[PDB]
Amino acid sequence: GLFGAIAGFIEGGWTGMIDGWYGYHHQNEQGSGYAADQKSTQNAIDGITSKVNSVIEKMNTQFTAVGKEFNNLERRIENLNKKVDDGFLDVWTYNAELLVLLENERTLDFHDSNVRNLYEKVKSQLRNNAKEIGNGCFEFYHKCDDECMESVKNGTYDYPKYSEESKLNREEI
Amino acid sequence: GLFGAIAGFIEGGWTGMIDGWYGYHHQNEQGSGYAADQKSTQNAIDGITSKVNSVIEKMNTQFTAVGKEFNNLERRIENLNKKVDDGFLDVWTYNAELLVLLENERTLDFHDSNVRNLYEKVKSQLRNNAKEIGNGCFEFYHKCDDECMESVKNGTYDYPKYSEESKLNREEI
Amino acid sequence: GLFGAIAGFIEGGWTGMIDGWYGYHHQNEQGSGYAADQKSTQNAIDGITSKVNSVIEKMNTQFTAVGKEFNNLERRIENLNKKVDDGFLDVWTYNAELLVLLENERTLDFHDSNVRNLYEKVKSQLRNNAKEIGNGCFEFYHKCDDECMESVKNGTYDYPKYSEESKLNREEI
Amino acid sequence: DTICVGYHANNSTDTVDTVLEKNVTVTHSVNLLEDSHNGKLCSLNGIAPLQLGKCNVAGWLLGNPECDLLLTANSWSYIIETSNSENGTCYPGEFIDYEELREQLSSVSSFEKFEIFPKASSWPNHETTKGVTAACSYSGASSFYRNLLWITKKGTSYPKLSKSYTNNKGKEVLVLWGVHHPPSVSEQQSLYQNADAYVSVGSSKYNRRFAPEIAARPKVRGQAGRMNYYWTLLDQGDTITFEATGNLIAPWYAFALNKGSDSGIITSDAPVHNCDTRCQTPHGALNSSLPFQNVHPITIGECPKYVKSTKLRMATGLRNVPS
Amino acid sequence: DTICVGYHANNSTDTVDTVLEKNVTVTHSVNLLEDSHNGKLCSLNGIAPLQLGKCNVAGWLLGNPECDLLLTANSWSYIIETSNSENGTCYPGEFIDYEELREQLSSVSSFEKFEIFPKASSWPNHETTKGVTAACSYSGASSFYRNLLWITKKGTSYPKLSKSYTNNKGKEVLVLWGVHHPPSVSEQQSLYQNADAYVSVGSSKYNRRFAPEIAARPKVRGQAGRMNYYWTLLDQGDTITFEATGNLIAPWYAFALNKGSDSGIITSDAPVHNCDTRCQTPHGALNSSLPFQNVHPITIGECPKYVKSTKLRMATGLRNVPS
Amino acid sequence: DTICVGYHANNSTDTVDTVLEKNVTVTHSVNLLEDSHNGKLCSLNGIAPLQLGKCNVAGWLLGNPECDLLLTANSWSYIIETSNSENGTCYPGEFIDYEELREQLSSVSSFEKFEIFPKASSWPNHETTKGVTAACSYSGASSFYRNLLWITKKGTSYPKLSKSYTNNKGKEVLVLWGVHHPPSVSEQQSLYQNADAYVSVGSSKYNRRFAPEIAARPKVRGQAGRMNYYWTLLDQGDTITFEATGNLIAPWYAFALNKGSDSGIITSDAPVHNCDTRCQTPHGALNSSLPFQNVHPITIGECPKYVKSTKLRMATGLRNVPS
Ligand SMILES: *[C@@H]1O[C@H](CO)[C@@H](O[C@@H]2O[C@H](CO)[C@@H](O[C@@H]3O[C@H](CO[C@H]4O[C@H](CO)[C@@H](O)[C@H](O)[C@@H]4O)[C@@H](O)[C@H](O[C@H]4O[C@H](CO)[C@@H](O)[C@H](O)[C@@H]4O)[C@@H]3O)[C@H](O)[C@H]2NC(C)=O)[C@H](O)[C@H]1NC(C)=O
Ligand SMILES: *[C@@H]1O[C@H](CO)[C@@H](O[C@@H]2O[C@H](CO)[C@@H](O[C@@H]3O[C@H](CO[C@H]4O[C@H](CO)[C@@H](O)[C@H](O)[C@@H]4O)[C@@H](O)[C@H](O[C@H]4O[C@H](CO)[C@@H](O)[C@H](O)[C@@H]4O)[C@@H]3O)[C@H](O)[C@H]2NC(C)=O)[C@H](O)[C@H]1NC(C)=O
Ligand SMILES: *[C@@H]1O[C@H](CO)[C@@H](O[C@@H]2O[C@H](CO)[C@@H](O[C@@H]3O[C@H](CO[C@H]4O[C@H](CO)[C@@H](O)[C@H](O)[C@@H]4O)[C@@H](O)[C@H](O[C@H]4O[C@H](CO)[C@@H](O)[C@H](O)[C@@H]4O)[C@@H]3O)[C@H](O)[C@H]2NC(C)=O)[C@H](O)[C@H]1NC(C)=O
Ligand SMILES: *[C@@H]1O[C@H](CO)[C@@H](O[C@@H]2O[C@H](CO)[C@@H](O[C@@H]3O[C@H](CO)[C@@H](O)[C@H](O)[C@@H]3O)[C@H](O)[C@H]2NC(C)=O)[C@H](O)[C@H]1NC(C)=O
Ligand SMILES: *[C@@H]1O[C@H](CO)[C@@H](O[C@@H]2O[C@H](CO)[C@@H](O[C@@H]3O[C@H](CO)[C@@H](O)[C@H](O)[C@@H]3O)[C@H](O)[C@H]2NC(C)=O)[C@H](O)[C@H]1NC(C)=O
Ligand SMILES: *[C@@H]1O[C@H](CO)[C@@H](O[C@@H]2O[C@H](CO)[C@@H](O[C@@H]3O[C@H](CO)[C@@H](O)[C@H](O)[C@@H]3O)[C@H](O)[C@H]2NC(C)=O)[C@H](O)[C@H]1NC(C)=O
Ligand SMILES: *[C@@H]1O[C@H](CO[C@@H]2O[C@@H](C)[C@@H](O)[C@@H](O)[C@@H]2O)[C@@H](O[C@@H]2O[C@H](CO)[C@@H](O)[C@H](O)[C@H]2NC(C)=O)[C@H](O)[C@H]1NC(C)=O
Ligand SMILES: *[C@@H]1O[C@H](CO[C@@H]2O[C@@H](C)[C@@H](O)[C@@H](O)[C@@H]2O)[C@@H](O[C@@H]2O[C@H](CO)[C@@H](O)[C@H](O)[C@H]2NC(C)=O)[C@H](O)[C@H]1NC(C)=O
Ligand SMILES: *[C@@H]1O[C@H](CO[C@@H]2O[C@@H](C)[C@@H](O)[C@@H](O)[C@@H]2O)[C@@H](O[C@@H]2O[C@H](CO)[C@@H](O)[C@H](O)[C@H]2NC(C)=O)[C@H](O)[C@H]1NC(C)=O
Ligand SMILES: *[C@@H]1O[C@H](CO)[C@@H](O[C@@H]2O[C@H](CO)[C@@H](O)[C@H](O)[C@H]2NC(C)=O)[C@H](O)[C@H]1NC(C)=O
Ligand SMILES: *[C@@H]1O[C@H](CO)[C@@H](O[C@@H]2O[C@H](CO)[C@@H](O)[C@H](O)[C@H]2NC(C)=O)[C@H](O)[C@H]1NC(C)=O
Ligand SMILES: *[C@@H]1O[C@H](CO)[C@@H](O[C@@H]2O[C@H](CO)[C@@H](O)[C@H](O)[C@H]2NC(C)=O)[C@H](O)[C@H]1NC(C)=O
Ligand SMILES: *[C@@H]1O[C@H](CO)[C@@H](O[C@@H]2O[C@H](CO)[C@@H](O)[C@H](O)[C@H]2NC(C)=O)[C@H](O)[C@H]1NC(C)=O
Ligand SMILES: *[C@@H]1O[C@H](CO)[C@@H](O[C@@H]2O[C@H](CO)[C@@H](O)[C@H](O)[C@H]2NC(C)=O)[C@H](O)[C@H]1NC(C)=O
Repeated sequence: GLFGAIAGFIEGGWTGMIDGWYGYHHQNEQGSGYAADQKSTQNAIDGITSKVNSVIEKMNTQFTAVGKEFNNLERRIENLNKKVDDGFLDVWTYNAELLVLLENERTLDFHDSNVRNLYEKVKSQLRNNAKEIGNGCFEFYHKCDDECMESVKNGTYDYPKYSEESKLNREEI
Repeated sequence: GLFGAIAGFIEGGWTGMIDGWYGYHHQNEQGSGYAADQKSTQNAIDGITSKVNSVIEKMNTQFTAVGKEFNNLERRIENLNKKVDDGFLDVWTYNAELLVLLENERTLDFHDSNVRNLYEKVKSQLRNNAKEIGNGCFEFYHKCDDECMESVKNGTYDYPKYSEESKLNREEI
Repeated sequence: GLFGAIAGFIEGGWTGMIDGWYGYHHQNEQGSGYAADQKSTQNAIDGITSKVNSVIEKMNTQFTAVGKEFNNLERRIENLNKKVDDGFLDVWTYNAELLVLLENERTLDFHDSNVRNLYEKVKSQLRNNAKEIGNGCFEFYHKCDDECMESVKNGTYDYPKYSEESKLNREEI
Repeated sequence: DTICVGYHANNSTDTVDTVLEKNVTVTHSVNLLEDSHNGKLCSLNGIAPLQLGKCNVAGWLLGNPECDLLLTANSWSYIIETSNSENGTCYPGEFIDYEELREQLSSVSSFEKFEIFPKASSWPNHETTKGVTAACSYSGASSFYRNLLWITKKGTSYPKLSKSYTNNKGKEVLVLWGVHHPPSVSEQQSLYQNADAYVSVGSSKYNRRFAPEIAARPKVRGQAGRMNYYWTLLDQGDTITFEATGNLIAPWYAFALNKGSDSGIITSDAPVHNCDTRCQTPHGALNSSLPFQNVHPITIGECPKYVKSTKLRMATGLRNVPS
Repeated sequence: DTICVGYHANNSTDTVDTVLEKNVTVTHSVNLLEDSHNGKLCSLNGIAPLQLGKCNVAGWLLGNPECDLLLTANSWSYIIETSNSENGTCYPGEFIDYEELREQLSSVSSFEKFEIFPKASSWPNHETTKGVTAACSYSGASSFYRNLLWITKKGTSYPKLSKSYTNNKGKEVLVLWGVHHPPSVSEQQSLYQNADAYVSVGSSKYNRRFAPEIAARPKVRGQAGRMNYYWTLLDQGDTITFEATGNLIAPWYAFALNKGSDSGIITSDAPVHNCDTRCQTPHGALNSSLPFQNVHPITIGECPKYVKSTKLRMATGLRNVPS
Repeated sequence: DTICVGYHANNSTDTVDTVLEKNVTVTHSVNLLEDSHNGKLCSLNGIAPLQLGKCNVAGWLLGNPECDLLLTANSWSYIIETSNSENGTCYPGEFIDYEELREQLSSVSSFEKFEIFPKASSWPNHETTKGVTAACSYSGASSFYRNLLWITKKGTSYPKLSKSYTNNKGKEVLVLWGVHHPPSVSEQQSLYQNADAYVSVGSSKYNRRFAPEIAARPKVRGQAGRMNYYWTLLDQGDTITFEATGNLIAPWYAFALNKGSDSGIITSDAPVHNCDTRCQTPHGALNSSLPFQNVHPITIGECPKYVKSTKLRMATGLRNVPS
């Protein structure tokens, strides 16, 4: 279930970003961006942690398994013992490899879903401004400082404060 | 694969809704809403029913398993028997727990996908009217009775009937 | 995880399309469409091929399994042998059936995701033109030949070439 | 006017464990694991089970005189031993191949107990009523088993013994016997008056020549001698021959068998009632349809399958998010 | 002008079962389970299998004179028994450790049958040609086995018998012998003229002292006596010694062994042809590459894996939705 | 001004295999499989293991005089055999039920070796110091075992032998003995002066009457006779009785047992050091917490679980896509 975000419409990754997994890059009048989003990455860390711990928990630990001995008139019992051991070994190696493959699929799809959800969350609160272009970028018809940037990073935007000026600018373009 | 609908942009659930799993809430001139959608919930009920029945079907029922007896010169056979029983018990308990966990993941994602699909289905037939806001709500530029409500609930809207009046209203706003 | 494309907003399939799995249908001044998209179908073929080969690879091949013989004073060993064989047979048939069911779910969701991603990829490069309608169809405000068709099929559109004429046409409508 | 879209909420409290989160609250769910059982042992499919009581399987088949009450039992579903069952072999010794006999008994559904060798007619040479030990005592008196027969001399004489029996019942016949050996040569000569002796058993696929062994050994239940026990299945047809010198514990009752599998030797001491089920454990009975089971791994019937977990709640519904 | 986007449709009818729905119609799919087999028994990797015909394994090794046609067979891939194979031990008795010998034969690929004790030279004291039973009859006449040798007296005399054999072939040698015992003491004295007798076999890790047992028993195939059979593997080096009084069935042919595993004693009666495969069942042969198999669980070769299902169609493609 | 949204990139190179693609490069991952082990055999939970050295288990219990150095060992965690351990039974024969004794030894944690029958006091009729073979040689001289005792005549006389022993130690006692038989009747009469002889062992649940067998056989280690060995567990209470004519290898040391499970007879030859672990293999020791293991399938302790793969890297993070 490729959600289309990672290596999709968003082209590549960020080396300069250090702190979290998912963040922003603001480019107003002063300074540049590369600020993480510590709210959506914490849920991801908790989910992956509880995933790995559960995978460790569902497996057990074997106790003392020591080989037995048979003479030359108990061949049937020896072949039966060898069959039992080989069977259980094959069953467990199959379970382990299959579990690892499916878990890797689901965790990559999980990160993809997180990025798409964060993009939709930004677009939902920026209603008709900012004219989204290219690899997940906006434009901001109205001009605003670092305060509106931090506002968008919080999840509160108070859209009727910046409505009419952005409307006039969108119309005059 | 969190689709972003349940506990996402749609905030909470409805206690007052009784009949189905997925429905609407209409707020025109007379009365209030809380009407279910008996078309999309029936497919969900059939899917979950055929899921649970399949999970019951793939397991079998054990027949008479009675313990055996050994004397004090057949210790090897007794240890072999105990090993076989413990091995099979561990394999089956692993299979059961792992199946339950993965099935729970997939059914929650299934309900999430259903809600997002229903939202997209409404938005697709309401083309440029109604100015979608907040937690999956519309506005209806044109004023219409319970008949247009029931029309939207059916899946037919005849958009060119209400086009020009809504266009005039959208322009005069 | 039904993505809503196959038997969703896109209603049915195409019989006339021959070459690939996912394609287009262009309806300009000369000729009709039914041209495949050889870039997105190749990744699908490679994914499904590496899926089937992996499923074949994770299973093994049994060697010589020949039945044993016991007299009328070794009933316990015979019952133990029968128990071991029946147990392993049940474990493997369970694994096989369960693997096939889950793999079928995931491959159908994979094709659904591919179709939705291709639709989004077209819509992303057709910014404000073409007024998308119905089961994944566009309109092209500006009139263009087979060259713009082949351009859209490549993934390059040079939107500022056709901007102002389409803007004038959209306004005069 | 709005057509706000939303999902269903409920006031349920049943939680479901998933991979990425624990204790998720789901609106509707379904159980898949059994816990409850009535602490009773009912009859599986109408036929009542045979409770041995204070009796071992060997004690029941040899006819230990403490185990008299189940003298006339010939039909069961499964055999119950208790934790107090200790009256096996009263005279001390060894029941050879006792476990194989239990595995043969785990497939037989009924009996027909009959006379092979009638006590008053078949032995007109030896004494048949003056030989009995005091270790197997019964109400003060000294009684032997109820299915075997001790053989003594008749007035300082012991003729060579030979007796055969053919099979004419269509079913398989389970034959038991014993071989006694005393601790001293004086006891050997006092009971049998043969320095060397043997017994020999032959049918077609069983053939053995038993000789006694005489050695001093410490006493169990106040007896210094020993006794070994043996069993053989016949077929419809072939005949058995006993040929003895001075050492035979002759059979006196047989058992005709009947097939019909899926029996057991469940060991528990929960009481017996007369309901009807399709699944039976040593802890109790089970009545359900869920695919998993948690009571006990040793089952008789068509029982649900045993795992070793405590919770298998499976979610069928939405995440309960009250607004 | 439009650039309508759509997916592929087809007119296929192959259905695929998934979790949420049954019988889904998919455009392209792939099979993963085998059903077909040619009802023949071909030769695995060039070497033809050895068909016993109306012969048991014991009958083949002892050299039962009905089993004459396979007198010169010394190479196989796997051994075939039919449902009509009943000519095992002609003279009645018991082949001791018959199943362990089959498990040893399931690892040997060829033979070299040779004389241990030459019949005309090694026995210049006893008679070697006047002792033969009529139960093992052959075309009216009375013949014994083809690999063993009966021993009788030579004119009211029986010297003490002792004979040894060393191993100088590098391979393991499989040695068979027998011990006869009559039903009566009169027959014992008439054949052997020894009230007590023994045989004794010793090498380094095998050592036993056999004594006969004499008892009356009902006859099988019109013979009241019995005979027991025995087998021993030697090594490169160590020597075997036979030492007998009046009870020896002397060996007359051995078998040098050769390793090379993965053999079997498949029991079927489908006919034998001369194609070449890599997988063999009792029902037939298999030629495939799919990971699952449904024909039969008992296989010889590098066979695909056995499950107990009827359909494992795996979907590689879209949902076929014709518009 | 823009609020471009993006994900994290890194310069890691660790690849992760998934279903639809191989060798995917992931930013962060975690290992789940063990490879590393120190090639040493440390002491499990403080208690040092007992290394047999050039000694077999039978050689250690019988007291083979080459195995003198471990004469005073009475505590272990697990028993180590090497690939050079060959000094088992010095005098040639057969240790009957040698594998069951190993399975009993796999549950015992300590010993108390003591005198049952004191050599200087318990035998005032026979000779106790003039009977010793030369096959079990030690520094040129001829010595017997260190736990058993040969019995010879005392001047052309052999009284009937009988001796008993009671148990008063609360623990189980492991008793060994032997039965010798010569190749010739002349050697039998020269050592014992009894044409017929027996030994007999009886406690309560063990009872056997051994008779010698005399037959010529090829010699091993320059000895044509044979010797059989036997072992029996007693209980707190019941007494054992030996009663012999001319064939007894009398016990001279016992072993009081102590429970405490999870021991083993690991066979390796990696050196022994004195660290402390919780998991031990024949290849080495393991110190980890990962759920899967790849070193060796035969383990002692609380070890991680054995599979047969080479890579189980599990992805916890994003696809590393450098721009
Ligand atoms: C079926 O199995 C039941 C038990 O489930 C048997 O009944 C038991 O029989 C045993 C053996 O007879 C009894 O144990 C012994 O009892 C002897 C006499 O009884 C009295 O004395 C003892 C202790 O001195 C008391 O416990 C008991 O209450 C009585 O007051 C004792 O003498 C035995 O002890 C010792 O002495 C003898 C003789 O010197 C020695 O051989 C022993 O080694 C030991 O040192 C011993 O305690 C047991 O008590 C009985 N139990 C019951 C419930 O009564 C049935 O007899 C058996 N059925 C058949 C067919 O016999
Ligand atoms: C290899 O195995 C085959 C079978 O696979 C053997 O051939 C069979 O040999 C048995 C034993 O000899 C035969 O069974 C018996 O046949 C006797 C005589 O044959 C005639 O009579 C019977 C019935 O009266 C007919 O079925 C048959 O067609 C003949 O007309 C019978 O006398 C036997 O019956 C009874 O009498 C005897 C003597 O009193 C008793 O001992 C028996 O208990 C029984 O009451 C019995 O029916 C069998 O028929 C043969 N089958 C075939 C196919 O010919 C081979 O001989 C054996 N190979 C070797 C090495 O011997
Ligand atoms: C513990 O186990 C060790 C081995 O792990 C034993 O030591 C070995 O003892 C065996 C048996 O004595 C030895 O093998 C034999 O050695 C005999 C004499 O030694 C010399 O000659 C041989 C070869 O001729 C050389 O290999 C060796 O280096 C010496 O120079 C040989 O005579 C034997 O060969 C043959 O002759 C005899 C007599 O005719 C025949 O019985 C045999 O069948 C054979 O044909 C044989 O080679 C072995 O060499 C010893 N090994 C070591 C390491 O010294 C311990 O003795 C045993 N512990 C106890 C309790 O005894
Ligand atoms: C989420 O985002 C908003 C948007 O930035 C945060 O609100 C801002 O918080 C600062 C903190 O001081 C406020 O500054 C205040 O300024 C006045 C003078 O104007 C001064 O008297 C106060 O002492 C304080 O310094 C700022 O006004 C406020 N937002 C604006 C610009 O209106 C908010 O904190 C973030 N967290 C929350 C609560 O969601
Ligand atoms: C799906 O939704 C539509 C929209 O409501 C349903 O159509 C409506 O059905 C009613 C049923 O009576 C129609 O009423 C009719 O009114 C006329 C008088 O105007 C009368 O002569 C008829 O006897 C009937 O009462 C109504 O007109 C019609 N829709 C409108 C308002 O145009 C429809 O039934 C739903 N189901 C289907 C078929 O999709
Ligand atoms: C992806 O799509 C574009 C859009 O069609 C392809 O570009 C077109 O390629 C043709 C190939 O000849 C160009 O034609 C050229 O015409 C001039 C005369 O105008 C002539 O001198 C050249 O020899 C050649 O015939 C065409 O101009 C060009 N696109 C346009 C219309 O600007 C492109 O090839 C596709 N592949 C790539 C590289 O992405
Ligand atoms: C998950 O919940 C179980 C049970 O707790 C119930 O469900 C919780 C979500 C919450 O609603 C509780 O009030 C409910 O009682 C927890 O298991 C128990 O945890 C408590 C500590 O809270 C402990 O004292 C009990 O012994 C535990 N019982 C058993 C049998 O495990 C469990 O810890 C929760 N897991 C989490 C939150 O990680
Ligand atoms: C699923 O289909 C199988 C086979 O039926 C075929 O596929 C169906 C979708 C439809 O196209 C049928 O016309 C095809 O024949 C069904 O299995 C058979 O069902 C019929 C009753 O319809 C019964 O008589 C047969 O005995 C069944 N055969 C076997 C071997 O099962 C199956 O019932 C369908 N499952 C559903 C629809 O739930
Ligand atoms: C997947 O990779 C492994 C290892 O190769 C590494 O990872 C690759 C993606 C690439 O970065 C290589 O440069 C790295 O070395 C491959 O396994 C090895 O493949 C080579 C041939 O390239 C072969 O010579 C080695 O013997 C292989 N080693 C082992 C132990 O398998 C593997 O082939 C790659 N699988 C693919 C690409 O399908
Ligand atoms: C939560 O609300 C539900 C509503 O169904 C309660 O269910 C009903 O509660 C009423 C109270 O009078 C009972 O009479 C009904 O029997 C209940 N079910 C019905 C409709 O038959 C539910 O009990 C409430 N919560 C709890 C604690 O269960
Ligand atoms: C076993 O369980 C069933 C229910 O699973 C019990 O039968 C029910 O009895 C009640 C009261 O008579 C009825 O209302 C239900 O209709 C019954 N259910 C069914 C499916 O029969 C039954 O009593 C329990 N005991 C036995 C032996 O059946
Ligand atoms: C459904 O249509 C397909 C189209 O490929 C049919 O396949 C071809 O049908 C023609 C009819 O003349 C045959 O000549 C071809 O051999 C078929 N395959 C090809 C192209 O080689 C298909 O047969 C039709 N449906 C069925 C029932 O299979
Ligand atoms: C076994 O199956 C293979 C096919 O899997 C058969 O070989 C094919 O024979 C046909 C006709 O000669 C050829 O067109 C194919 O190229 C062959 N395929 C392969 C892969 O060889 C074969 O005949 C069957 N029998 C044996 C014993 O191989
Ligand atoms: C890739 O870049 C990372 C950045 O973390 C390197 O990690 C650090 O590299 C510096 C170079 O001076 C070391 O001093 C640090 O110790 C490394 N980690 C830290 C921050 O402690 C990383 O080494 C680079 N790639 C490789 C080949 O590992």
